[PDB]
Amino acid sequence: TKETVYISSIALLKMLKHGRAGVPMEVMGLMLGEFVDDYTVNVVDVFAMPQSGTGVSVEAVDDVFQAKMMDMLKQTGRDQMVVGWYHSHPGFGCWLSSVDVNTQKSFEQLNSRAVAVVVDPIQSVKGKVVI
Amino acid sequence: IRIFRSELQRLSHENNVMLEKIKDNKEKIKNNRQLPYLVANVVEVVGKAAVVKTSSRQTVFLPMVGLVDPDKLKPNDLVGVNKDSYLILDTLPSEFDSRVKAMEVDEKPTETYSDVGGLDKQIEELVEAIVLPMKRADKFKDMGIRAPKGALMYGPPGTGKTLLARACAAQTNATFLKLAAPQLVQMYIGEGAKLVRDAFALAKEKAPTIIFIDELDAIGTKRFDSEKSGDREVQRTMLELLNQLDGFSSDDRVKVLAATNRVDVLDPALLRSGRLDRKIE
Amino acid sequence: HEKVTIAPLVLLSALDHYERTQTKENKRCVGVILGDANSSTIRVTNSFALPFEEDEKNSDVWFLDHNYIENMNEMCKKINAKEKLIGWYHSGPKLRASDLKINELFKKYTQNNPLLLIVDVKQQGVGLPTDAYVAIEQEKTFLHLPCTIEAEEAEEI
Amino acid sequence: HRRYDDQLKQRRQNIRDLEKLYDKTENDIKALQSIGQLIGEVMKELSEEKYIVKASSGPRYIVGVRNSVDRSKLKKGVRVTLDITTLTIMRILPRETDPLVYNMTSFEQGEITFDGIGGLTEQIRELREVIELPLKNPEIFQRVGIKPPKGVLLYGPPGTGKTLLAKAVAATIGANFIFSPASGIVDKYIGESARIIREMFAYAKEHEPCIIFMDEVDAIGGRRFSEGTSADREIQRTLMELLTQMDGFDNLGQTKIIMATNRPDTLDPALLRPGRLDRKVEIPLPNEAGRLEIFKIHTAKVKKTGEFDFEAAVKMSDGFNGADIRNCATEAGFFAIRDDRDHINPDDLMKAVRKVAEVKKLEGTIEYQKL
Amino acid sequence: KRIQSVPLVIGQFLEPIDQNTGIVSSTTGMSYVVRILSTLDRELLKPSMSVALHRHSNALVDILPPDSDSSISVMGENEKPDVTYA
Repeated sequence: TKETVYISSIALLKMLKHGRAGVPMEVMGLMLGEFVDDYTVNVVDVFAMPQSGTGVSVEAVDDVFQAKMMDMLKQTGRDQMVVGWYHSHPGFGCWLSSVDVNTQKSFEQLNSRAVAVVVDPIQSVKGKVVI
Repeated sequence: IRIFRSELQRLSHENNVMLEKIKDNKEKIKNNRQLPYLVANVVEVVGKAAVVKTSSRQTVFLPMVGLVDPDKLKPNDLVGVNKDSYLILDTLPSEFDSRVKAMEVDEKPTETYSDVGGLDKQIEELVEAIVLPMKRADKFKDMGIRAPKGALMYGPPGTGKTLLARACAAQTNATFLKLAAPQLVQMYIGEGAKLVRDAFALAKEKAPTIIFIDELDAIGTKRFDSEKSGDREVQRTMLELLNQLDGFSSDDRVKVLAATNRVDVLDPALLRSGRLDRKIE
Repeated sequence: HEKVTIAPLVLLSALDHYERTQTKENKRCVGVILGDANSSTIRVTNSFALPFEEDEKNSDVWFLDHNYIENMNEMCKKINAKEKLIGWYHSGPKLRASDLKINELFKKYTQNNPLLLIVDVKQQGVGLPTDAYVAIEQEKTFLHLPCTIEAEEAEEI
Repeated sequence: HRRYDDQLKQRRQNIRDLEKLYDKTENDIKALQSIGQLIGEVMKELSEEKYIVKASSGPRYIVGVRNSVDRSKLKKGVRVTLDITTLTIMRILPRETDPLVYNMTSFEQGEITFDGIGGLTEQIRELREVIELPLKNPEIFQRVGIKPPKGVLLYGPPGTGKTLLAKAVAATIGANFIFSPASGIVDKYIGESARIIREMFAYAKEHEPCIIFMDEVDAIGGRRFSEGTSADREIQRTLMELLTQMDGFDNLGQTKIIMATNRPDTLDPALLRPGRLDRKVEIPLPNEAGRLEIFKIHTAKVKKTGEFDFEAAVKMSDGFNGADIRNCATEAGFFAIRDDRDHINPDDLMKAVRKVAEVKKLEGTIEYQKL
Repeated sequence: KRIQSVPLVIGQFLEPIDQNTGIVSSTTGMSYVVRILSTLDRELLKPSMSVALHRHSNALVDILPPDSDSSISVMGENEKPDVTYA
């Protein structure tokens, strides 16, 4: 089925900038916001995760660096928890790989409402972002 | 005292736990290794990196793989590569390229020296060429001389000494390589040259080998007194015998016995103290 | 003279922090800019925020977080290694007399002349009210430079 | 007290062996995460961040770049690394065109030196004049005005030590040298024989002190215009390759061409004329004065008696060469084996010297190209 | 026009057939007949002009400028005037 996922105007500009790190190198970063029941995913703020040579794998996530940055974001006015993360798949369509399934499954015990977003900055040059 | 011995005792236990993870990773590697892979040509071996080229003429870059070492790797080498990830999972299987067209896999023939008679005059001369250096070469270095790199084999317009050529590959019980001269000329340019070029490449793997050439009159000429084109319809293969025998090959146990029909028509450049020493009628 | 270019990513980042930090009663939100000032055209490709609290009747009381300066080094440097601190920005329409003392705190981290960026959050002006100033030796004066909009695939899309 | 401690120290040898196997296994899993990466040369430039790189298979795809590479080295002609999926420029690699260890690296092992080529001293200074002189002091040719000789021709009958002239230089100077067999470059698929020659000169512009050796090549200098061509299509272009690199505007003078052949009449007369091969080095048969030092070269490492005379074999030699004396020294060893003699007697030498003069049938007097 | 973006194939124009339709020959050796993009024009190209194509569909993308890279000469003279005619 379908639902409505709201994304703030500031979050779209940051995801397109994060995907500019490189075309062959896939990028991944966290997000912030709230939810309304199960039918609404609100994307307010996004986080930029550091790069990893494993190509966005389950072992490429650092919880130590995550806990240190989210504690500093509380002083900046962010009261919202992590709503998910975005993963760029440049050059291809919108689909999930075998690595993304095992990676997203590891976060099911942490936050079951997490969202895995697939953004394609290469095909977004037409004026409408394919995501 | 017991504390120092307890840490070393638990060290072997922690190594066994991590060893099970290594054994599980090896099982994943064996599961990731399935017979249908492809073979590519190694281009170049800052960091550690290896460049290869597939047989389809596709150049793919790959990082250094733990399955291979820079000592074993070397440019211009055929190793197995992955079809999807294009990673080398297999090293060189102890063979440079291949036997190409044909190769002689026979071990020993049924012909010996007991089937001939009255030939002892010329038999002792053939023993001093391709036979004794297979054994007494250690004694040859003490005298300061060098083993002959070949001997011209000819005779009257007839059968010839080929009956004794089998006895040389029999009583000595060494490696024999049969190379036919008329089989070295083909319509494809360069394929006939790779036959002799790869003949000495595999001759370096097995040292006690003897290369035999039948009917040397098949390939040779100075190629003149004609009209324009038609050159190198012969000498393309002859240049292999010129460069290889005078090149890195023909060291100690690498020898070539060239049998032919008549000495009237041949290339005088083929006879040299660096290739064919003994010329025996 | 030199040139200053502010990307719309930095613009919307500074303008959104007004309601995010609950800024009211004519206050300011002090941020930070990230760009390359080595060339003749200053281009800011990244920006963040810093907590700022100042009394209305007391101009000698202001709060600034210097620990967050070291926190972005563990993040941005692992993504874009060319990002450095060229200065900071303010969300107030007009600068105050406290900006002279702010330059003393960031002069150690910045490797060049800090850039003073002013972004109007009221949007009551025409065109591009966002202005930039460069603090040099006069005692000290602020040299104004024209502000443009960054044109790149990471923004116009 | 030390009984249990010595047993734990002996087990440390197996522990250190397992520690070396842990890093090898962990690097295997990390290596499988990486995929293949295409390699291609930059063709042209459309935009700043948008370029065109020709794939190694022959199609041309428009590819992108990243922000982690320098745009100055991304210009045309530079070989870069592409991606098998996104098709973008990733890594910049130095220029290497078909590296071949057999056709480039000489695998140098010192064997023959100037002391073994002796007797050619009159003709040895001809090689050092076009090799040692221009490389050591190039300023001499500039003030005089003469141009440094590019190509060098080596002719004459075989067995005169012509092949040893190329090996004596590799064991002395030590610069980058290239072994180029004639029938090894004739490989034919589609236009292959013509592209191999251009692969050799790619290293000439990289390493300036380089010399291209040619060992017994009568092939690529052929003539063969039209009888119907007998499917020479790639060979005729290979003949023209020597008529381009040594002719056109490409930089020369830092790379010497040493060419060796048996009969120059078979080669294309246009290739022998000046402008390509500047110097023709005559390598005649060593005379009685030239051979006198050659007998001592082949017999230097050969054990013999105390009384020896090499002047006897000088008159016994009729139209021989420098190599045929090695045959005389080889046959002299087998003559002493039947008599159980470790040292070769002078009587066994004269028997082996004439043994070459008994065989004959080598011709050797039919070469009229001496000039 | 911007849907194509990075993954492009180098084509070559051959002959016009129909309005906003033309035959193209890429470097892969397989000639295809596709439709001309609306932002392009038949008068803005040449019979020998080289164009761009899609990776899979191989549809016409953009008209390259009249500069052919290929090999050999490429751009033009480099350090040629080293001598005179005398």
